[PDB]
Formats: sequence, structure tokens, C-alpha cells
Amino acid sequence: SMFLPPPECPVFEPSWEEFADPFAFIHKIRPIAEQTGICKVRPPPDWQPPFACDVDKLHFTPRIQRLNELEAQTRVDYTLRTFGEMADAFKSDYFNMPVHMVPTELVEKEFWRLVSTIEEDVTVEYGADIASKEFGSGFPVRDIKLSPEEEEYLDSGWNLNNMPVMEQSVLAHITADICGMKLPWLYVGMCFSSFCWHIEDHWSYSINYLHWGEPKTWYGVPGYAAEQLENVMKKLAPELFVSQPDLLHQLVTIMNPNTLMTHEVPVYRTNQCAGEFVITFPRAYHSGFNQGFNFAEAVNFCTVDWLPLGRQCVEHYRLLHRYCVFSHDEMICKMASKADVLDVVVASTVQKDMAIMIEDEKALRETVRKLGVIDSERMDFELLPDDERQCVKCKTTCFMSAISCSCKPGLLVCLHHVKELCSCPPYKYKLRYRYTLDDLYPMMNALKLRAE
Ligand SMILES: O=C(O)CC[C@H](O)C(=O)O
Ligand SMILES: [Cl-]
Ligand SMILES: [Mn+2]
Ligand SMILES: [Zn+2]
Ligand SMILES: [Zn+2]
Repeated sequence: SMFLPPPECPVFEPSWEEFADPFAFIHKIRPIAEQTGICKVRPPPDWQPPFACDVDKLHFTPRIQRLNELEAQTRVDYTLRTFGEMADAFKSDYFNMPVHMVPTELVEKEFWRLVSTIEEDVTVEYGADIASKEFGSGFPVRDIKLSPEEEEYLDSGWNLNNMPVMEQSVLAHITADICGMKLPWLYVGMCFSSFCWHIEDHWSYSINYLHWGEPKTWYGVPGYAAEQLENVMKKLAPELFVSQPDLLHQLVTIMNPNTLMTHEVPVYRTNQCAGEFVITFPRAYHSGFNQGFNFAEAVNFCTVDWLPLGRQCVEHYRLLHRYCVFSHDEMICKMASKADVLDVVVASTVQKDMAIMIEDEKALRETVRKLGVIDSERMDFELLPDDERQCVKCKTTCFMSAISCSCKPGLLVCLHHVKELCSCPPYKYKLRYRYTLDDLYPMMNALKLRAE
């Protein structure tokens, strides 16, 4: 009746030994956790990264949030103290109770009541920003003079600053600017502040640590059910599914998990408490809301497990005409070009993706030659700003190749949209390519040698 909580997602309590290597652990829980999309990880009892910051010197500008189910929201001044004061007073007055007296079950039930009730117009506020000098990681980082406890945690795989640039990770090697994606984000929550249903850019993993404060309630959907969810959502809120002019205009919304569950989309929940991690798996839809004043930190990452999905995702983006954050092929080639220093399991996995890339590229080039594109010239795509190498048609970031015509200087189409560049006959076109097929096979061989 009214709200029936989804079943609980998996909770893991790894031993210190399991905990020692986050990517090993994540790979271990994956068979379980990918069936639920999200999972919760409680570190060993004594893993306690020290949090320390001055609540008066940390400033941020909060996002205002209206709480209306199915209403469109776009995906992307207080001190921490003054936000906290506002946040505690709001929750306190909302329930006419002390903050720790309010049951999580009640806040949840009430959240889903208020977002579906037209007459209620509750607005809340929240902080979401990347780690910067004005607002840094809640984890220890090298710079100033650090206490021995902070140095214990400096190099932790679970220190979310390290997670991106570890070597079982794939996003580390990217030389392109993807700041929004490899740098941790800080989230300052208050009661009912929420994050709308979404999946990560390029279907990456995400990992979220709640440093302190009241819990964060999560809903997650396994990756296999992503399209199922999107279909449900498209029916109830087609506005969200219109073409978006860029990445800064992605539309997202609050939606009751019971709605999803009614439509046979599997949904799981959890209350993430302070000191606990939540991990989201590739293409796993998730949303939730904060129970009260709190402070979280999250970052995207990509394992070798993810590489084929990363390629599928970019294909999926092309079909949708969605902008890419980075070129997946450029990342693959960058890694190939560093085959000798790559981890060996990484090298082996990159090699397999590269082989598909090359075979696809071979077929695409044969096709455009048969269309009468004859002229060609090598081109260092990675030197162009992203906005100068997006396919006119499908907006994909070009790297392996593109078609240009002197008729339209600067414009490019990918080899899927040769027909979409201009009205000139194909013999006026140039195939611009990063590598000849003959360049590519030795790059792949280097990987094979490294993998042995
Ligand atoms: O905590 C928020 O406000 C959003 C969390 C984000 O979706 C994540 O992947 O950690
Ligand atoms: Cl409402
Ligand atoms: Mn997320
Ligand atoms: Zn295209
Ligand atoms: Zn032309």
C-alpha cells in the first residue's frame, strides 16, 4: 500500500585480504552485483580514513531542486556549516522531531509521498562539484604536512582519488581532458535532496563513499534491464527522450521504483551509511535521495571487464546521436601505443577490443571506397578539439577516420554517415584517417607480445 520498498541489494563485508585490492574484489563480486546493478561494500572495521576540514572555509553554491516525480531536471552561497544548519533545521521542522529520531523508513515513505503529490511544492538544496582547490577530496591527498594516519590512506585503492589512476583501471591512460569523469565529485546532501535516474557516461562503473552524516538511500537497476527501464520511462515521460543539443542538457527525472516494479523492471535498494561504499555497475540505472545532512564523494572508473561495453556504449550513442565524453578508439590506440608498460591482463583485453576495432574499421573503409571516395590523407584526430571532430550527423567523436569535403571546411562525418556531409559527388571527398590498416596490426602485435 502506497510505498513497498524494493528488495535489498547485496551487501559485502570483505576481509582485509579481499579489501586489499579493490579491482580484484570488484571483479569477485561482479557475478552477484551485476544482477542487481548496485551493491554496498562495508570496509573492514578498522579501515577509517580520517576526515578533516574546516566547515567555515569550505564554500559552495547549492543547486535548488524541486521534488516532483516525472518532472524534467537537467543533470548538471553556503559554507558547509551554514548549509548544515539550514539542512538540520529543514528536516527538524519538516517532521517536528530531532534529526536522529526520524526513522529512515519514514523519510523514504514520505519522500515518495511528497514527490507524487501535486499540492506539495517542497524545494530542497544540495551541493555537487568536482574536487578543486576551493573544495577538495574528503580523502587524504599529498601536498601539505600529513599525519601518519592520513599517509596510511594516501595510497589506498579505496581512496577515491587513486581509483582512477590505478593500473587495473582503464580511464587512467586517457590523455584527453575528461575532468568531469576521472576526478572525484563531492556531494553535500540534505533531507530529500535527490539524484535522478541515470547511468554513467560511457556506461562506466561508479563508486560512492559516504564520508559522514545521515544515510543516502539508493535504488538500482541491473544493466541487463536498462532498456526495459528506458521503455517504461519513455512511456510516462517522453519529454525526457527528445534529442539533446549537448551533454550539458541531458534530461533526467525522479521516478517511483514501485512504478518500475509494476512494469516488471527489477529494482533494488539500500541505505548507504557513513563509512560505506556503494558501487554501480556498467549501464546500471540508479537514483536515490539523502536522509539528511551528509557528505559523499564519488568517481567513475573503468575496468578491463568494461572495455567491450564501452565500445557498445559508443555505438549506442551513435544510434542516439548523443555526444561522447571521449573517443573510445583513441583510448584503445593510446594504450596500444603504451603496450610495453601496460599490465598484462590489461594488454590482453585491450588486444581483443582492438582486434574488433580494426576489423570494423576495415569493413567501413571498404564500404566508403565502394561509394567512390578515393582520395585520402592521414590526420591526427587527437589534436583536434572535440567540437571540431564530431560527426555532423551522429555527433560521435571521430578518431579512426572521417570523411571531409573541401565544400564544407572543418565539417566531418564518420564513415557511417558518408551520405550526410554535402551534395558533392563522393569523388570530391577525402577519407581522413589516423592509421593505415598496416600501422594498426603492429600496434596490436605489441599488445600480444606484452600479454604473451
Ligand atoms: O550522491 C548523489 O547525489 C549522486 C551519486 C552518483 O549518482 C554516484 O554514482 O555516486
Ligand atoms: Cl510534489
Ligand atoms: Mn551516478
Ligand atoms: Zn556519424
Ligand atoms: Zn561538398
